[PDB]
This record gives sequence, C-alpha cells and structure tokens, in this order.
Amino acid sequence: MKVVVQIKDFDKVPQALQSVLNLFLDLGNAEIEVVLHQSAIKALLLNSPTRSIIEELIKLNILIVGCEHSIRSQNLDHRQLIDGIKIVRSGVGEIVRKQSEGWIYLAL
Amino acid sequence: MKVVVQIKDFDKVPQALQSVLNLFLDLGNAEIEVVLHQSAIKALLLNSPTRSIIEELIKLNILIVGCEHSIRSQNLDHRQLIDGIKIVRSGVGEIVRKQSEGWIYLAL
Amino acid sequence: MKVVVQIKDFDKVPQALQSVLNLFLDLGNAEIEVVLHQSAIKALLLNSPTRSIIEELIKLNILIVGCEHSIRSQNLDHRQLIDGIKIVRSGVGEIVRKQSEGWIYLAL
Amino acid sequence: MKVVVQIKDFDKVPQALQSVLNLFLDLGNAEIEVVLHQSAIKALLLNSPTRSIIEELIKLNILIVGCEHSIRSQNLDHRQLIDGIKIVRSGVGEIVRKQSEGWIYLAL
Amino acid sequence: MKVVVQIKDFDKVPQALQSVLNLFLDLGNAEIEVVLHQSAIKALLLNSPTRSIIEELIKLNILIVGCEHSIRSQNLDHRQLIDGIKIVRSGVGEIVRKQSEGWIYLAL
Amino acid sequence: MKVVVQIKDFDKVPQALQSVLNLFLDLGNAEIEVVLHQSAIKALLLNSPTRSIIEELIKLNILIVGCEHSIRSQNLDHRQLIDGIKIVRSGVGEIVRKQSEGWIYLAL
Amino acid sequence: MKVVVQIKDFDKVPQALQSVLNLFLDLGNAEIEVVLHQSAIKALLLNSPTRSIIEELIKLNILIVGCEHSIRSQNLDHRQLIDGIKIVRSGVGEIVRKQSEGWIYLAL
Amino acid sequence: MKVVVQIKDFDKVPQALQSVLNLFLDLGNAEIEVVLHQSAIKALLLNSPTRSIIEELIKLNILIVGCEHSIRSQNLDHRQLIDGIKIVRSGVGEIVRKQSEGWIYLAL
Amino acid sequence: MKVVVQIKDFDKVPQALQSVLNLFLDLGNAEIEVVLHQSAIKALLLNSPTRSIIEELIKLNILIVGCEHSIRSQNLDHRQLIDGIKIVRSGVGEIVRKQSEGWIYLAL
Amino acid sequence: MSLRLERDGAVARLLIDRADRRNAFSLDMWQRLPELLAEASGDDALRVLVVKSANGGAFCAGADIAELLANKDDAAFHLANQQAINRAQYELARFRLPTVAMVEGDCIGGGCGIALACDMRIAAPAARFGITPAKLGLVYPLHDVKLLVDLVGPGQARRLMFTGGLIDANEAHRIGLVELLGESEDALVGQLATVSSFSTQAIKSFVRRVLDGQVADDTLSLCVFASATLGADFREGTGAFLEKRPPVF
Amino acid sequence: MSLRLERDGAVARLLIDRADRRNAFSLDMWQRLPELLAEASGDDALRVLVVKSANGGAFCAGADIAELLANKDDAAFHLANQQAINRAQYELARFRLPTVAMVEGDCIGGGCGIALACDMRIAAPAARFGITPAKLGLVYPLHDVKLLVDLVGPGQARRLMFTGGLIDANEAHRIGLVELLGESEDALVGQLATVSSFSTQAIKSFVRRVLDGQVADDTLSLCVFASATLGADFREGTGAFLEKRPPVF
Amino acid sequence: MSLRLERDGAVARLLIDRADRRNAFSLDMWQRLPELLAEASGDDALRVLVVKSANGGAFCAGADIAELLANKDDAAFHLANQQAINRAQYELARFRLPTVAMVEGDCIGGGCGIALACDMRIAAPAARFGITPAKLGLVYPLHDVKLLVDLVGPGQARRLMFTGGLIDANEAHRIGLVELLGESEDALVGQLATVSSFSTQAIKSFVRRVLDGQVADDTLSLCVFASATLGADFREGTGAFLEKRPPVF
Repeated sequence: MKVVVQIKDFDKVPQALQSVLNLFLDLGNAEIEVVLHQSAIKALLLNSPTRSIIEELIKLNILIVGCEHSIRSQNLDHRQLIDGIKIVRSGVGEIVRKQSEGWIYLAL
Repeated sequence: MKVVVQIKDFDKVPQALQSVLNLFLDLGNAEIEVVLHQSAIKALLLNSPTRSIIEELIKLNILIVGCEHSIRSQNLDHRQLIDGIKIVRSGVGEIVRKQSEGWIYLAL
Repeated sequence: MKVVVQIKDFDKVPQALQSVLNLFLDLGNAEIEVVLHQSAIKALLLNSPTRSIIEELIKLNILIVGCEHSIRSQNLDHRQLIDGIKIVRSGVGEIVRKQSEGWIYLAL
Repeated sequence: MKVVVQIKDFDKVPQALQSVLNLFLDLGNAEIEVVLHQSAIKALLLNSPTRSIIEELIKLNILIVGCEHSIRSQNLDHRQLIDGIKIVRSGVGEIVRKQSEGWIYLAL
Repeated sequence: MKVVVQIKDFDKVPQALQSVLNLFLDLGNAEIEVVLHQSAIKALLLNSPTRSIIEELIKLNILIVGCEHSIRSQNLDHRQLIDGIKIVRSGVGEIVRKQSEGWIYLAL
Repeated sequence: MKVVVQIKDFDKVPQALQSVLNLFLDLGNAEIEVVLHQSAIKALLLNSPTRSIIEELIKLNILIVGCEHSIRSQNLDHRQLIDGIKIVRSGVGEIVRKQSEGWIYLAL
Repeated sequence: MKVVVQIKDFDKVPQALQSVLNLFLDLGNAEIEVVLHQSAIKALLLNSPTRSIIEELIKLNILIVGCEHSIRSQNLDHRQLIDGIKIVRSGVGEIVRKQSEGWIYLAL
Repeated sequence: MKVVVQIKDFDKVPQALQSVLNLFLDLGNAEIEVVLHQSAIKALLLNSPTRSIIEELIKLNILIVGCEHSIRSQNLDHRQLIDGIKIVRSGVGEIVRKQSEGWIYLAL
Repeated sequence: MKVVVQIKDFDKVPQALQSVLNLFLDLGNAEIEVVLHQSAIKALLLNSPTRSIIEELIKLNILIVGCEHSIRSQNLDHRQLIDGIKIVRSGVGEIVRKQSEGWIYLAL
Repeated sequence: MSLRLERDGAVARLLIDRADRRNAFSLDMWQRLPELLAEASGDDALRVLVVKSANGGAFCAGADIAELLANKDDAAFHLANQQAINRAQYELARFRLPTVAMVEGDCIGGGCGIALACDMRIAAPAARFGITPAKLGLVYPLHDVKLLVDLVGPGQARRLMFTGGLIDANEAHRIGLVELLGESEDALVGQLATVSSFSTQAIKSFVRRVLDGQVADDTLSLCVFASATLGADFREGTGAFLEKRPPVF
Repeated sequence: MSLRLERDGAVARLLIDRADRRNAFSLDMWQRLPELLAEASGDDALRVLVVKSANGGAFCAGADIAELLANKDDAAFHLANQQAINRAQYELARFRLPTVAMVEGDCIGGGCGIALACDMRIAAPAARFGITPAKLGLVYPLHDVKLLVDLVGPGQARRLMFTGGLIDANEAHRIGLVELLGESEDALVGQLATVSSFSTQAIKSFVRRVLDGQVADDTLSLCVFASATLGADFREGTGAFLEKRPPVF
Repeated sequence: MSLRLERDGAVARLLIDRADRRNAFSLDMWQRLPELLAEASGDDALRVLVVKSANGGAFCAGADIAELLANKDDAAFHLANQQAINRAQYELARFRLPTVAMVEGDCIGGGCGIALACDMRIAAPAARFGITPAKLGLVYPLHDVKLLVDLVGPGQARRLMFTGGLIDANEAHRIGLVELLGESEDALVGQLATVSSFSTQAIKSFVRRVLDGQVADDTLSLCVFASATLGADFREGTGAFLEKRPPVF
C-alpha cells in the first residue's frame, strides 16, 4: 500500500507524526513517503523538537522528504537538516507526481 | 460520487462541517464518509458544540466515523460519543484504504 | 499535468500562494486551478494583501476560483472581488469534481 | 440647519452613525452631509458591517460622502463602495469648504 | 466668550476635563457648556473616577450636560448620575444648536 | 482660506498630519495653523517619529503650535521640542480664539 | 575606590540608579562614573522619569556620562539631555578604557 | 582561580546557577563566591524553587552571599533565608571589593 | 587593547553585535574576542538572522567564540554553526581565563 | 485635435499638432493624453508607439504661455494642471509596449518631460532640449527629476535644471539624454516591430523593477522568465529557427 | 588661512590656498570646511558656491603626506581624521544651493572627494583626476564610492579606484566625471546666479531624494511642487513675463 | 574541457574554448563556471581574474542553439538551465577580486551576460555586442537587466534588448558598455596586479553596496575604512614610500 503523506503546518507536526505512526502501525507493509513543506520544513532541523520522532520513522523505513523551495524560503541550510533526509525540488510537485504513480494521498 | 472526507483540527470542525454540507448540497447522490481524527475527535462527544450539525449530517445519510487511536489518545470513552457513530482502528488507515477503493479524498 | 489546488485557511494564504508558484515553476506545462473556500475566500478581495500575488498567478495562466458558498458566509459581494476571478457554487464540490475528471489534488 | 459631520476613526463608526441618527432625530429638517476619511472610509465598503445603517441614513436623505485621498490610501476601488455614495477629492477640504458656506461642524 | 465643549470618548475624559480646566483658566469670563455623549456619558455616574473633577467644574460655574440618547444606550438611570447634571434629548443636537446660537465649538 | 486645525490624540497624529497634507494640497493658498494639545503634544518632541513630517509642514509654511498646558502636564521641556515650534498658553483657548477671528475649525 | 558603572537597559534604569546610590552609600569616598548606552540613554532626557534621581547623583558628585553613539541611534539631540551630562564618543569604549585605567567595573 | 559571580535578575537565576555549575566543573580548584542582589535575592528564600541547586553549590564549597540592602528592599527576614547563607551590607560593594582583591568578575 | 566580550541573551544579540561594531570602530587596533553562551549561542546557527553581521565581524578580524556547554544544552550540532566559529569547553571559563590574561571584560 | 493618435498596424503615433504655438501643451491636451494611450494600448496588433510632432519642427515648447499667464493667480487651475501632467507622465512612462520620442526641434520643459517618459529618444540635427522652470521660480515634478537623473546622472541633471539653458542634439547624445542621432524613426521602428511583444513588454517591466529598486531576481521574476518557454512566441521562434526563416511575431 | 571663504553677493568661493603643498588637506582644514559652509549658507543673498584653488594649478593633491606619515601609528588621529573627512563630504554634498568645482590641475584622492561632492565640475585643460588609496593599502569611504558611481557607473569607478591611475580632462569629460570643459566658471556661475533660488534648492533636494532611492512622487513632493505657485519667485517670473523683461530673483 | 581555469600567479584566466560553436555555452559549462570561480578564489596569490576566449575570435555567441532546440519542449531542462545561468552570473559578478572581460569578437546574449558580470570590459576592434532574447520570444533575467542598466542606463538598455541588434566596439565604448578599447588586457592586468588586494576587494564591496542601494556611510563602512590603517598592506605602502621604492603587495 503506497501512501504519499503531506505535512505543511509546523504547529501540527507533532500530531501529524503521530498520525504517520498510526498509519504505519495499522497498514501492514505500508510504503510511506512523508513530504514536508511550507513551515513544516522546520521540523527537519537538527535541533527540532520532533527529531527523535522523525528518526524513529526513519528506523521504521519510512522515507522522510523535505521541500527545497521551502528550505530556501525558511532560510535554512542543508547542513542544518537531520542526516538521512532526502530533498526534492518541490514538495507539492513530489506530492502530485507520487500520486500520478499510484500513491495514495494523505494530508496531515 | 464517492468522497472520503478528512477532519483533523478541532478548531476548524465548524467550518469543516459546513463544507461537508456544501459538498452534499452540490454533488447529487454523493456518497460521503467523514473521518475525524487527532483533536477533531472531540467533536463527536455527546456534549459537543457541533452535535446538532453532526446529527443533521447523519440525517442526510452521511457516514460519520471516529478514529479509535484518537479516541484513546484524547482519553475519551465510547460511552461519551454521539450515538450512531462508527469507529475504525485508524482514521488515517481508513482514509488511505477508502481512497484505494476509489473514494475521492477531501481534506478539511 | 492537471492539478486542482485547495486553499481553505486565510492565515496560510501567503504560504499557499508561494507553494502554487513553486508548483508552477517545478512542473512544466502544469494546468492549475486554485479553489479558495472557507476563510481563504477573503484573499480574493480587491483590497487583499495578496492581490498582487494572485494577479501574478493569473498572468501565469493559472485559474483562480472562489467558492460562492464561502463568499456568502463571509458576507462578501462579487463587486468586492478581484476582476477575472471565476466562481463556483461550491468550492468542495469543484475540488471533488475536478478530481473525478483526473485532476491531481493538492491541499494547501 | 446645515451640519457638516466628520467621521475619521473606523473603530468609532458605529457610534458615530448612531450619533448622526440622534442628530437627525433631534433637529427638525436638518440638512446633513457626512464626510468619511482616513480609516473610516472602510465603512463605505459594500461588505461593511455598518452598511445597513449607512443605507438607512441615505433613506433619511442624508448625504454620505467619502474622501478620494482616503479611498486611495486604503487601496480601495470605487467598485467596492456602497452604491449612491458621493466622493470628494479631499474629505478635509470638503469639511472646511462646507463650513465656509455656513455649515455647522460636528466631529464624530 | 461662549464655548460649547464636546466629549465623546470615555477613555479620554480625564484629559478632556483637564483641557476644560485649561480653557477656563485661560479665557477670562468664559461661558462654558460641556456636553458628554456616546461612552463619555459614563463619566457622569455617581461612582465615576472623575466625579471630583466634574464637581470642581460645577463649582467653577461650568454647565455640565449629559446626552439622554447616550444615557439610554448605556443602560444608565438618571438616579445614577451626579446631582446637578443637566440632560438634553441629544448631545449632538445640543452641540449643533449651541453653535447656531454663536457658541464656539471645541471637540475634546 | 483660514483653517485652524486641532490634533489631540497622540495615537492618531500620523493620520492627522497626512490629513493636513491633504488639506494643503487641496485648498489653494490655504492659511493653516495646527494646534497640538493633550497627548498629541508629544509629537512635537525632537525625537518624535513624525518629526520629518512636521518639518515638511513647516517647509510648506504651515504654522505648528503646541499647547503650554499640555507641555507642562506631559512633563516636557521646551528644550525638547522641535525648533521653530510656536507655543500658546492654551491649545483650546487658541482654537476658540482663532475661530472667533474667522478661522475654519477642523478637528483631527 | 574607582568604579566605572554600566547601565544599558532602559527598563532597568530605576533599579540601576538605586544600586548606584547603594554603592555610594556603602563605599566611602567612592569615585563613580556612570556610563549609559543603548536604550538606557533615554534616562538622560530632560523629561526623563528618573531625572530627579540622576540630578541627586550629580549632587553627590557622581559623574554621569552618556554615549554619543547611543544618543544618535535613539535620534536624540544634546539639547534634549539633562544639563551637566558629559558625553563620550562610545559608551563601551569609555567602559573599557576606564577599566584599563584601574577602574572597577560594575554592570547594572 | 578566584571568581566573584554576580546574579541580579530573579527570572534568570535558574540559568545563572547552571552557569556557576558549569564554571565549577570547568575550572579546577575554582574559588567561587556568588553574590545575589536586587530581585535575585528571592532565590535564597527557604521556599525558593532553586533551593536544592543552591544547596548543591554549597556542598561543592561555593560561597553563597546575599545582599542586605536587597533583603531589606524585598521585605525579607533573615529567618526566611536558606541556612548557611552569608550576608554582606551591599552586594555591589562586595562585588567591587572582591575585584579589587584580585577576584575575576562574572556577571550572570 | 584586548577586550573579551560576553553575549548571553539571545533577544539582545542584535544590539550586542552593533555594540561590538561600535567598540571596533572606536578603539583603534582593538583585539576582540566575542564569547556567546546560554541562549545567545543560537545566533551562531547557519540560519541565524544575525549571520551576515557575525560574518562581517569575522571579516573585521574579530574572534567569534561559541560555548560548547551551551551548544549541547540547546541541542545544536557543530554542523549547524556558522563556518569559522571557534568553540570553547565553557563560555564562562573562557571569559574568566581571558580576563586573567589581561583582557578587558565587556558584558553585552 | 491638437493631440491625436494614429494607429497603423504594428505602429501607433502620438502626434502633437499645434504648429502656431510651437506645439505648446494646454490643460486639455494633458488631460487628453491618457485617453489616447488607453486607445493605443487596447490594440492587440500594436508593437511600438512613436511620439512625435505632426509637422516636424518643434517637438513641444512646453507650457502654453498664454494659459500660464491668464491663470497665474488661479489655485484651482494650478492644482488641476499639476495633477493632469503627473497622470500623463506616469502613464506614458509605463505604457505596456516600447515607446520612442522622435525629436526634430525644441523640446522644452513639459515637452522634455514627455520625451523623458518615452523608452528611447532619437534626435534630428535641429533638436534642442531644456528644462526651464528655474527661470520662472517654479519646480520640476520629482517623477520627472527621476526620469532625467536616470538617463544623465545628477551632475548633468542639475546643470540643465539650475540654468534652464538649452543644449543641442550632439550634446544631448553625448550626455545620454537621447540614445540615437538620426533623421527618421523608421529604422528603429522597423526593428522594434518585428521582435516578440511578449519579450519587450516583460523586459520593459524588469527594467522598471530595477529602476524602482529591485536588486536581485525573486520568485516572481524567476516565474516570468520561465513562462517564456511555455509561450506561443517562443514556439514561433524555435520553429522559425529550425526552418531557417525569420520569425513572425 | 589655508582654507577660506569669500562672499561676493550671489557668489561665494571656497578657496584652497596651500600652493607649496599642492593644496593638500591637513586635519585642521577638513575640520574647518563645515564652518565655512555654515557661514556661506547663512547668507540670504547667496545663489551659488564655487569650490576652487586660490592660485590655479592643482585643485587638491589629497592627503597631507607629511601628516599621514607622522601619524601612521596614531589610532586617535586616524579616527579623528576619518570622522572629519566624512563630515565635510556629507555637508558639502548637501549644501542648500548649487555648488560648482572649478578644477585646473591635479585633483587626487581626498581632493577628488571634494570635487565629487559638488553638484557639477568644470575641468580646464590641465585638470587631472585620480583616486589612489589602493596604492597605500587603504580604502575609500562608502559615501564617496557612491558619489563616484553616481556619475561614472561601476565599471569606470572600479577602473579608477583599483588602479589609482590618473585620467586627463578629456577622459574625465568623456566618462561623466566632469560635466563641462572650459577655462573659467564665470559663464556657468552667471547662469546659476540669475535663476530662482527657490527652484534650485527644491530641485536639488528632489535629485537627492532620487539618489537616496525615491522612485515615485509622494504627498510631500506633490506639496513642494504645488507650493511653488504660492511663492514670491513665481510671482516675479510671471510679472516679468507679462512686462517682457528678465525676472530679477 | 570547453570551459577551464588557468592560474598564473597574480593572474587567473577563465578560458572559453569551443571555437567550432563560436564559444556557445551548454548547460554543463554554465554548471562548471562556479566550480572554476571557487578554485580561483581559493588561491591567496591571485590579484585579478581575466575572462576571455581561449582562441580569440568570438567571446561567446550565447546559448548553444542546438541544445536549446533539442530541449525546446523540456520543462526540466528549462528550469535547470535557468538556475545554472543565474548562479553563474551571481557568483561571477561578486567574485572577491577584480575581474576583466577581454572581448575580441561576438559577445551575444548569455555571452553578453558573462561580460556584464565582470568589473570592466576591454573591446578589440572586431568586438560585437548584442542581447537577443526578443528575437525568440524569451526574456532576460532581471539580475542581468540590472547589470546592463547599471552601465548604459535604461534608454540604451531598452534599445539593445528590444531590437536584439548588434553594436560595434566603438558604439559599446561610447555608451559605456565597455570601459576600454584595446588589443590586449596586458597593460590593465599589470596595473591591477600591483595594487593592494586588501584595497581592491574592500572597494569592490563598497561599490556593490552602493549598487544595492546604500546611500551614506554607516558604522560598518566606517570600520572597514578604519581597519585599513591596521593592515599589512598599509604598512608596506608607507614603508615603501619612505624608502622611495615601489610597494610590493
């Protein structure tokens, strides 16, 4: 079950991440990609309060992706992001493309 | 027209419910399922300020579904929920599965 | 690449519009329709702080659509809206219908 | 009894309009012109919360005038204003000129 | 020197009253009438924080007048007002009429 | 066209000054005197945020006057005021006297 | 006992000045120089709420010094400062130099 | 290594105390005296939220000193202070004198 | 002229950095070392709002030093810091040691 | 009419036709100019607007002196006139397509303002330029001070405006007041008319952004740039290139 | 005095009179310059300020080299000198009336700064210009970098400042460093002295607003423009025009 | 490689070496340019960077029309290409040391952008310049519109960009597009290589500050200026002056 997860609001990241954990726990062999854009990109910073949760998602083999456009608009450096984070040119472009590839969309 | 509706933010439930009413009024013979998770689950409480609106959606034959994971994290009892509410193990799991079944996704 | 974009939160319109600009810049020949409903409809007012950005999206041949139900609930007059804005009976109805027509959904 | 009424503070428009109603009710055959400038010009918008009161003043044959300089500084379009509203180049210029013509000044 | 003084904002009553004291002290044999309307009417209550100042103005032979329309809209009883206060049907009507009688207008 | 302008609220000085600029621009050969009293007197301080605007009014040959009673109550020293500012014993006394001399009153 | 005292925060000037009074009272024949910079420079204005305290320190033969860089950044004129105040090109430069001359540093 | 530590802001005591712990841990055989004055004196009360930390500093042989002038201005009784606390007539006088004795100054 | 500068409050970093610029401009051939600790360490992050100012200080040959204890307590990674930043085990230990070496202390 | 518009396909001409007053502008002409610009701008076939004298000779001698003197004590006229000129100057300078002033004689004061508001100027050998308010105790609008400084810098701007002295075609060319010397606009107009009108309009807006203080590319300018590759003109350009023929825009 | 002011009615002259050091500036001269500007500015009859050598020849060879070398290790001198030069440059560039530099010889470094701070420059055939801090490992003040770039653009500005090479009168004229070539300031000063001093001062401020980044007219600039029609100079201009005589401002 | 860096002590050369395509830039060359700039910038001995053709003739004919057409319908290429060019232009224009473009032939479009990004340009007699996007329905990046307007003003900028017409070496010199005419960069490079590299780099940053809108000196620019007197280059300058020998920077 391929699912492309969207997270855009920084203030809702904690709940969004718990929702992804819920998704993983409920759907056996789920193939999950989480795309963070807009203000939510800040959650991928090394000093992020949700770092341990993000790292746990990575441990669970979940693909964590950050939007480059968002990284730039938030004046963040790739050096500042959690190691092992993949980046795409556009978070919204990735979300749309993954859907065209058959991934089920979930907005958190 | 099958539509799986998502509601996750409690503070936006009033507007979300009006949006569902809008959807129903605009799409003839719409088949709607509304999944509430995260903090929005509180809107399904018997003492909820949106109870009358939820009951009206039920009258309109709209399926109202609450997330069990969310019910648990919000320390709520099934005894506290509006009668006639269906519950699923995971709100996000339901949203993803309904989409795989051909339901159109709408995040509110 | 057909994409139906949703914007519902007025306080997030600035970031949403930048995300649409990102989408446009990243996806060659993207066919974009942006539907604003709930409080976000206020962004289509002539005195809107994001008017210049909306006008630029129009210049880029992006279809900007406002929800009539939302226009009514926000007590706004069509005379007050940015010229060249299309209106649909229901923003959510449009979002669902465009998806049934093959448009990829993106919630901002 | 010719009276030129001034309204300049948007946050005091509701009370100002009630004061004009008071003036009208108290002075038989009063000839009233109300000039709105600075932020108060916003009260003449079609979506204004005081529109019904302004329309009632118009019904009572009261001349409602908006300042063009203020319309411009508030980035408003004449298309956005209540129909039947007269506009002058300068609200303050009108207030001063009407006084020189014998109109009694009342600042609200 | 006949002067009709207007006071309409409750939050500015303290400064307005000091301004009247200034007027009195500066203009020999000034004939002053102070009309309080809108929220400023509250300053004429027996429990008013400016009662002693108002009483001093009365001592200085200054005419203190309260607007009946304002007394009514603020749900106040004449029994609640400072003794010796005169009342007019309309504060704005009084202000305009006194001016037509040759009184110089001062808005505070 | 002789106009005596009143400014009494410090928080409204910026808009008041723009209104005076509007008056000047609209009325050819206007003879303007601006009297600042109550809290507005603070706008005449050397460190005032509106100093450049006041200086521009002076350049336009507009008479800027500050109330001595107000200077005293705000515990300000003449040494602290913008150079070239005239002072009167009473701002309200000046406003009333100028009107008796035929100057048209404008309260900002 | 030579002491160079620093005061940089305007909101802490009252307590800082009392601390200097404490220092003076406790150390016999103390030779004190107080350097005010950053926002604290505002305390040396003629209309300053701590003027009487500063004047008392001067009476006690305490050297009160204001930073020119700070005077400039706060858009203040020397004409606005308390008479008898000495000024240095740099408050921090003075603090460092006095220390190199053997003065004991105290940050308030 | 003799260090005289200053703490003056009550709201920063927790961080200041951690800084002293840092100092102690980093400088071998440091000889530390901590002087609390102004509002920080409240941290030496028996019911203080930082009592356990202060007691630990005492265990580490750090000299904890409270300012008498500050104790008096905060209306505190010596009976209310943590046992084993030394008091000086003036916190600032102590800070200056210790420095003259060769102690290195650190303001926290 | 050797000066060891301390910066500990993140909210005051902008003003502190301007003060260092002032110091540099005023003291010819000043030898400056700036030690940031406690919350101020955040100013040395690559995405810091004061990065350009810090980089300019580096250009002016000013030594910028960050406290390791503070880096750790703020959960920051050295990978996240501005390139060319030196780090010491303890910011307070460095401040004290530099002073013992003859550097003049300046707390900002 | 003393000011009229001629539309000839890709080219429009704003013609000043008042030879007996050396093309001096009256208040009604200033008020008329924006209307003619709107008419021209509504034509999709247009590629370039030429501003010129209908009869050669003087381009525009500036203010109608009889009108100035008759109204010298009329505050209403001065305020109306100020506003009308400012509108005209603002709109001409921001016309959507390339604009060219063809100057064949005196171009003085308000006339110079009109020329300054065009994108480029060609001066014939008899062209003369001057800005003369200092000779009557008047000022020049800041909008037009900026147009002048943009081209010639503050040194030459002050030389011209402080003295009110005229300069000839060669000096105007030397100091950057005019871009080209020539007898006719035909060659330039031919070049302007054949390029992409998508390109000229977009580039014109970029230049204005720079003049208004924009220092770097931002998201919007990156988008405008990118949108060129999705446009019909780019497709005609590449198609024409492959077929080794001139593009037809 | 090595720097002095001569006031002759409508014209003032700032004279540099130190021929045996090629008009090199000492610290006291830099500190003296603002005082002389204040004296000139207080004269209501003044219409134009001319900056020139008292004795022809070199305009200003820049820094007093004996002073520079004697104080090369004196931080107090360097800081005092920096501040004094910056004040002088700031005040000269914003003098209320038109200013003209008459350059008849070497105009180097700090001397070039003085010339750059005037509104316009005239160069006689022997004039030479250069900015030479790069030959001593020094920098040029940003205020003066801007004055230079304003006139000649960044390409020529960098050419001059990176090399420290001198250019002659004709090249300075060609690149926009000087506005005029000539043997004397008399003709220009004559023109400047006879126009409205209301106009020149107001226009000068408008040009400075543009240089400081103002893009469009705003309420204040509209007001300044309008105020001209209420002024005594405008009344003299129109009165003179009706009587067919030259205005006397 | 079609784009390569040669480092020869105080001088580096950025060489364009693709003679069979008239030095046209491909995407990989644009992406390669910043890497070469970084290599050059890391060399402490460097004093000046020269940008030139490896083989004389054309400087850079612009985009590889072949590659452009091959990817006319490829949105990914257009976005990648846009970003690569913008990076290259941004970095070249802000290279820490003086940069010189030696132009000996055609310098068109993107080639003109490269030349515009250098501090100064020298044109040999065969040099030709043009900016030609309007002939394909494309736009020019705002960054590069500004580089052009900085040098030649808006009139000439629009003349060139609206028409896409070429101008010769003498016209480019006349309008300020190139600072110098000559057959070789050797003389200029010799001058640039011998001055203080502290000075050139600091002055270069000041000029950029002015171009980015800085109007007056501020605390930071005063500090940078002052720091010169504490520097090794100033000590070498004064020491050399006392010994009457050339400074060795």
